Amino acid sequence: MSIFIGQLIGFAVIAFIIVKWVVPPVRTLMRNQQEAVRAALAESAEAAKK
Amino acid sequence: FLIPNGTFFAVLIIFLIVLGVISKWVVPPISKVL
Amino acid sequence: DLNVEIVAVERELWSGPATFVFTRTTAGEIGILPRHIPLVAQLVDDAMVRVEREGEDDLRIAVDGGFLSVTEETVRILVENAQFESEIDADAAKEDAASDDERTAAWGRARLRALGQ
Amino acid sequence: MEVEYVGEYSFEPDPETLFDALLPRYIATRVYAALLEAAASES
Amino acid sequence: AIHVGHHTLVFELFGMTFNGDTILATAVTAVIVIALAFYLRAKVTSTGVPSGVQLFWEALTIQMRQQIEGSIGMKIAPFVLPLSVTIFVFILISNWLAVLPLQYGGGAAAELYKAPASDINFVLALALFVFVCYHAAGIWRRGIVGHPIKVVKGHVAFLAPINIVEELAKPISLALRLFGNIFAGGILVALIAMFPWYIQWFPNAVWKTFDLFVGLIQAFIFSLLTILYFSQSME
Amino acid sequence: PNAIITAGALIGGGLIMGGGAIGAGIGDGIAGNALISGIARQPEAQGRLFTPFFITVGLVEAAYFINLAFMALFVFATPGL
Amino acid sequence: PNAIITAGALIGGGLIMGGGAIGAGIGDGIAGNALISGIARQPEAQGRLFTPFFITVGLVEAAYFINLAFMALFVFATPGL
Amino acid sequence: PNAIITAGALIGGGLIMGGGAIGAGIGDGIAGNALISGIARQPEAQGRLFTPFFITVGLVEAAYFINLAFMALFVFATPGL
Amino acid sequence: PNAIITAGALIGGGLIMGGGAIGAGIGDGIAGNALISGIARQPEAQGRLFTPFFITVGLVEAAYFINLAFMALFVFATPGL
Amino acid sequence: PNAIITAGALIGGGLIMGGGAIGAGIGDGIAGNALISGIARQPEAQGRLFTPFFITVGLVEAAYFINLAFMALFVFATPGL
Amino acid sequence: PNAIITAGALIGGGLIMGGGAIGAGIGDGIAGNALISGIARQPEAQGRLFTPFFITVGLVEAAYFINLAFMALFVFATPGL
Amino acid sequence: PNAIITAGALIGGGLIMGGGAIGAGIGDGIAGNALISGIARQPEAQGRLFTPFFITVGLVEAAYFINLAFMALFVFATPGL
Amino acid sequence: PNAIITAGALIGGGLIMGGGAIGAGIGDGIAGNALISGIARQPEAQGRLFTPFFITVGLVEAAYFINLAFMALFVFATPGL
Amino acid sequence: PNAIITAGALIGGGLIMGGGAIGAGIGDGIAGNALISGIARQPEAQGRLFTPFFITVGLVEAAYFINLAFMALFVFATPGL
Ligand SMILES: O=c1c(NCc2ccccn2)c(-c2ccc(N3CCOCC3)cc2)c1=O
Repeated sequence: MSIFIGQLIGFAVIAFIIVKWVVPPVRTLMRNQQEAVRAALAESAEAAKK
Repeated sequence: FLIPNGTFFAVLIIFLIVLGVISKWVVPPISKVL
Repeated sequence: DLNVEIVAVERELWSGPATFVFTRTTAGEIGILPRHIPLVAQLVDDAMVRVEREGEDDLRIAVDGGFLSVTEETVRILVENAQFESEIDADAAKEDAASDDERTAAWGRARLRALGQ
Repeated sequence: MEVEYVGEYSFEPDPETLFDALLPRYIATRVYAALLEAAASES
Repeated sequence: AIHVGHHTLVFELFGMTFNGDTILATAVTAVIVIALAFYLRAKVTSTGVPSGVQLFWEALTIQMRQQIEGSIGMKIAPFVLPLSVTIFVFILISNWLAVLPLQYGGGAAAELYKAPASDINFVLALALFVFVCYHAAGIWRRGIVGHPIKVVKGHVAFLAPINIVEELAKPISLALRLFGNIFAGGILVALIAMFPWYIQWFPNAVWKTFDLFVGLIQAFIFSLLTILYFSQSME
Repeated sequence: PNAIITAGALIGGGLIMGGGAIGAGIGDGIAGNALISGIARQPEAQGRLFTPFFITVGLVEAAYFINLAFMALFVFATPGL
Repeated sequence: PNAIITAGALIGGGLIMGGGAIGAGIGDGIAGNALISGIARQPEAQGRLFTPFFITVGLVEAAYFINLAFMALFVFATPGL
Repeated sequence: PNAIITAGALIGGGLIMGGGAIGAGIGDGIAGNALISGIARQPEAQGRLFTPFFITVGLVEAAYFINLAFMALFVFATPGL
Repeated sequence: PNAIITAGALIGGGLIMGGGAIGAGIGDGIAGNALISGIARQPEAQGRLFTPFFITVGLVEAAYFINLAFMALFVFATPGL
Repeated sequence: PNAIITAGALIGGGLIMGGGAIGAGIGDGIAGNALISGIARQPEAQGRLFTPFFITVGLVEAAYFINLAFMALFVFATPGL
Repeated sequence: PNAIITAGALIGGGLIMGGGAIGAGIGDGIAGNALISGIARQPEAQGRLFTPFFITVGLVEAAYFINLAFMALFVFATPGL
Repeated sequence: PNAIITAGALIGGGLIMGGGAIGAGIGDGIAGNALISGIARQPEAQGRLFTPFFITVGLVEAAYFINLAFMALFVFATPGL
Repeated sequence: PNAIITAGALIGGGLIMGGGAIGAGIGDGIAGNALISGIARQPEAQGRLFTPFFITVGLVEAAYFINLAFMALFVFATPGL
Repeated sequence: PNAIITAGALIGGGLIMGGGAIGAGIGDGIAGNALISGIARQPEAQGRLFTPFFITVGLVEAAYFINLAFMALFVFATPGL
């Protein structure tokens, strides 16, 4: 059990680290990527309107 | 530890299966969305 | 921030503010941000310059045998003949890129490398 | 050209090659300035 | 004390011995990869905003295509794209799955899921499949007669003995680089298991992050060296 | 017998960490030389130079910690003992 | 007799890893120095330099990890035991 | 038995501090080379160069001091007695 | 008798592999430094620099392989055993 | 027993100071190479460069002298023994 | 007596090959660094550069191969056996 | 017992001098590389370049000579004898 | 007696010859780097860089060959017995 | 007793010579790198650069030759016999 508890606490620490410092950037980079996809997807549509 | 055994095949087949699923339903689709 | 002064031997072409400037000097590709150490570098024969500034789209310049001087405040590009992307005749660039004359071919290649070609 | 020592930076790849490439350019610029000066004087 | 090997679920069939734990870990990572692939298929769209898995797949495919086109265009090697990508995820998911809190005390430390790359069989399977595949590609492009000739010749003819050996080195290293990186880790996290929990928790966090970093780096290096081998064997 | 094996394991772990320390220190110094030179040439590049730096460090430090592992294997879990 | 061979194998594997770690650390530091310098000189190099860089690392790590493999043979499967 | 173990532990610790000193000295010299060069080209860059410096030195010295701690292990708390 | 010879062979093979790894890792890192710098200066150089590079790498790793071969002649086979 | 422990301590201290000497000499040489290159570049900068140069030399010599103190501990106050 | 001499010869040959491989790998990497840098800076000098390169490598490899010659003599002839 | 202690002291002093010689030679070469480069770049600055040079040398050589001093202590005093 | 002396002589000769190999290989590589770079920058200097080069190599080889001689004096002849 | 001291002295002298040779070769290569680079840059600088060069070599080789004398002391007229 002691080994399990120790490795679980380590996993929790690394999970917190990634969620507080690695998740935010990946999240927002993806956010911007998708937002730009959106913008361009649209463009096409509107230029077809023009 | 460094001597291979039957697992060499057992892994390989599985990898090939993955190499199939990706090569058919992932790779071309993503290329096409591209 | 940086203020990019693209000045030709005949006239000054551009003097607006910029955040980043990229160009192919004879020692390789170089990118300059604010407060870059003073530097003097000869641009390659077909060198193109790309300027990134607040808000406006990236500005691509075809430069003929220019020189780049990073200074404490200004990155000055001294050019013999400089052309913005908006002033490029793409077909003329394509035709000139195959010219026998080395200098004319280099200038055509610079115009293309600006044209996005 | 005569070097004038008036009294009291990086270079790529070296200052000697830049000097060699620039002296012809400087002479071209000075000839251009002379021609422009001559045109203004002619007018 | 630490043990090397000692695979669990080991069985025998068709006259061959199989490491049950390694096969199970490989199957788990394979089914996770297949689940990702099928979720993309179920939720892939070009006319709408992409899904998270769609963004991941697009990014990985774009990267692999960028490496391929910069060395050997897909007009010559279009098949190495579906390969280089899978080799990545198959390895990546294989390594990052070892970051889950699946380690416990037997009193010897044990793990429910141990990284497949820590087994020589997994790395050898991947590396020898890559070896055979790009050698077949080289044979196809240069011919069965010309491919060995250009392999021995290499870039410098008189360095022929240093060429052939390197060609035999490519697979081994390609495997041993992956195995040694992960097998070693399997020992470190076991050694950390000798600490008491209140001292054990911090070293596992530090190493686990390295394991994430190094597993990502090793997947990338393995796939990129595969692409480079294809670029070399396909002229 | 265990005394000889323990002495050999201690010497082996000492060699392991000597090599790991040499590699880690010299690699970190070499990477820091590039980092310092780039930040001197390009003061605004610091933020962008940490990613190439911490990746490089992340490699060499890994090679260090792997050694730190196999020392602990030699010293605390001496194989063949 | 086995104790002497075990101590010798431990010392040999320690030498293997000392050399492997020295090589890995120093070569990775040098490659990262090149990467950091190139990215400082031309920022967009970020994109194109990770291909040659991770090749160099791939070459630097190989000699390391192969040694590590031959360490496991020395330590856990001593050839001459 | 204890004498051989202690001699082996002392040799191991000497190897560890020796490698650690090699790594620390060479890495610190390499980093200070960049520091001195950058401050020579840019006299005012000192302020911005001591942060990347002490970072890299912070890594290199770390590799040193870790070894130091473990060497104390080897010599004072020598495992395997 | 054969125990001493086997231990000496293991130590010798460890020395061989440690030296080979140092040489290979450091030489490959040095060559990759030039490769990365050249690609950073000229992205098109990506194409032409792998021929000089992979010649170097191969010559650098020759010494690693020959050494490796003789290590296989030391631990598996053993002169004088 | 002591004679074995004393010989081990002497070998350990020899490694201690050998590594200290290698690190100190090479790091100081690199720092001085930077200082001399900076002063040739800008001969009026001799006064400015002594501060970074002396900081680097202080770090390198701190490593060297801590190692020389640990050799003294090994030889004159051999741990254990 | 022959066992001790054979173990010493094996260790000596291992040292010889380790040093030879260190020198060969590092020197070949250094020479190939110049080759790659020159070919990147002046593409047309490739053939012009392989002459001074293979000369220098030829020197470096010579140092290696002499050492290999001796290693065989150490392990197969073993003077003083 | 002194035989063992004397042999260990001889090995330790040999290590001390080997490390001191490596450090001295490499550091002196590195410093002289800067001296030659500066005197080539600035022929008239020799006087201003030799002072930093002999300082740098005065450091590395010190590390050498200090080691040499302790070698004598190992070789002639043999503190643990 | 002759067995121990011969084993020690073999180990010492291996150290001599391996160190000479490291020095020769690395020095030759470093000198060849300058040779190749100068020839890259100056086609004509090909003729004139062979004089500074072979002098440097002459030094680098000299230290090597001297070691070789002493290595023979260690192994073929035995100063002790 | 004499055999053990003789073997230790041979090993120590071999370490001395290996270190001296590494230092000499690498330092001479580093100094000749600057010499060749300067003479390539400026061909007329030859006569000017032989004074900074032979000084550096004079230092470098000095460290080498000292190691010879002490080696002889270790090898011929071994202290502590
Ligand atoms: O990884 C890769 C690796 N070598 C790592 C390694 C393995 C064993 C020992 C030491 N290092 C290579 C590699 C590939 C080709 C090559 N050349 C081809 C052209 O002609 C000369 C030889 C040279 C190297 C990897 O790709």
